[PDB]
Amino acid sequence: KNSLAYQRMSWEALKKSINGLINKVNISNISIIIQELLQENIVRGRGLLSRSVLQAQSASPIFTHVYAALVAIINSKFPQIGELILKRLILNFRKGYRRNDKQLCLTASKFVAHLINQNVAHEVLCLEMLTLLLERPTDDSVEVAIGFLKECGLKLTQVSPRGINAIFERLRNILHESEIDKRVQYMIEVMFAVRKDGFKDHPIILEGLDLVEEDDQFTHMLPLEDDYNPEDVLNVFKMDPNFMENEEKYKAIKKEIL
Amino acid sequence: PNVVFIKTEDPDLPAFYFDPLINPISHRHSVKSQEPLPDDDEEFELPEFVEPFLKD
Repeated sequence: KNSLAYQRMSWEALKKSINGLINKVNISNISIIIQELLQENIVRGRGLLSRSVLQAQSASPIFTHVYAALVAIINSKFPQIGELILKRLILNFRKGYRRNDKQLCLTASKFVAHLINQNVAHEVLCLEMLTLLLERPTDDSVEVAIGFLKECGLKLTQVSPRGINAIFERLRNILHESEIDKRVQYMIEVMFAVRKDGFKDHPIILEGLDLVEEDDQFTHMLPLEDDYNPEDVLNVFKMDPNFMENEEKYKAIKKEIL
Repeated sequence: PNVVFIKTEDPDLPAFYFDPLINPISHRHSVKSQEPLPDDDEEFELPEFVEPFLKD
């Protein structure tokens, strides 16, 4: 009926607008595109919003930073959405890894490293990722750890240098005491280069990717081997009997959060 | 020979401790080598008197 047709038109047009904004989010418009993704209720379709976020982090290895600053902007207020994004990236990383999918594992590790640098993903989960990649390091898994580290070596080494020491020692052992080739040799060499350079070629977050205050953010820890769930079925809409009440709630919350 | 003595900052961390100042070994080479390594599964055993020379 009229309420159902209104809900369907809302779902459709809002989803199209939110997808356009997620692919439109820039660095010179991170705050502006964040306020535009907020002006429409990003929480009504939080499943589909985090799905657009995951798509941005996956399909573009070069815009994972923008999706990351957006995830931080949206999680420092609503940690549940960025939390779903973290669960989805954990699912995608475990999928790429467990199924030997180089590209998907690499993209999901890109999103997770961007999260660990944006201070939305904890150090124990990054430790678990680096350890599972370096458990039986081959060219592929060691290089995956190397790509993760080329971006997230600042967060782990500045928050908990124990991670840096463990990473360096384990790398030295598994790449100097096992039948590893010039591939893993040069991956370890790139690792040592990034380390000794003091992480100047890749900071935690470039200008515009981390602007939230010290404790005014949200760093939730959902693990890799913990039985997380994607909860992305919400990317398909659903009828709402209380669309009016919940809509007033979301609109007033958007007013109180801007 | 230029002496390389690394002044510490705090008394907290252990004495022997890899310092950030030192350059990471990250020694890399070819498939490194294999040894005249006398593999086990033949025999060898330590008489349960001897130990790391002083582990107390």
